[PDB]
Amino acid sequence: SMEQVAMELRLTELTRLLRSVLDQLQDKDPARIFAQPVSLKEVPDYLDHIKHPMDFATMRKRLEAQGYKNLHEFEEDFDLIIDNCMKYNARDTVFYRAAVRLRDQGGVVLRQARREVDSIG
Ligand SMILES: CC(=O)N1CCN(S(C)(=O)=O)CC1
Repeated sequence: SMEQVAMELRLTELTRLLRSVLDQLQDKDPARIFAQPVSLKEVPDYLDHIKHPMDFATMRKRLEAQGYKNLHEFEEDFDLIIDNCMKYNARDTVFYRAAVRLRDQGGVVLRQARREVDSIG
């Protein structure tokens, strides 16, 4: 049907926008602290702490799977990366401080991105 393809063309180019956003979010993580899931081999008790782990690699797989149906779902995943980190790691750790910076520096990018989405519908 002509309805699903035009729709697809939106879901597909929502995807296109969010990939752009994601690459900008990740550049705010130069040390690549959030690039990959926390190693369960290196932190075996991790899941006893964090019930919904998240990282940039995992977001990217969902992104390419066209798994984000809107910007809200995407931001939820971004938030998980930051909030997990600020619970698991103490305040005076390179980890915690890295999540604070990412959250602060990320906010303007998400600010823009929210304005583009409602714009192009
Ligand atoms: C995301 C997070 O909280 N990290 C702290 C633990 N480190 S680790 C296993 O020591 O390299 C990975 C990043």
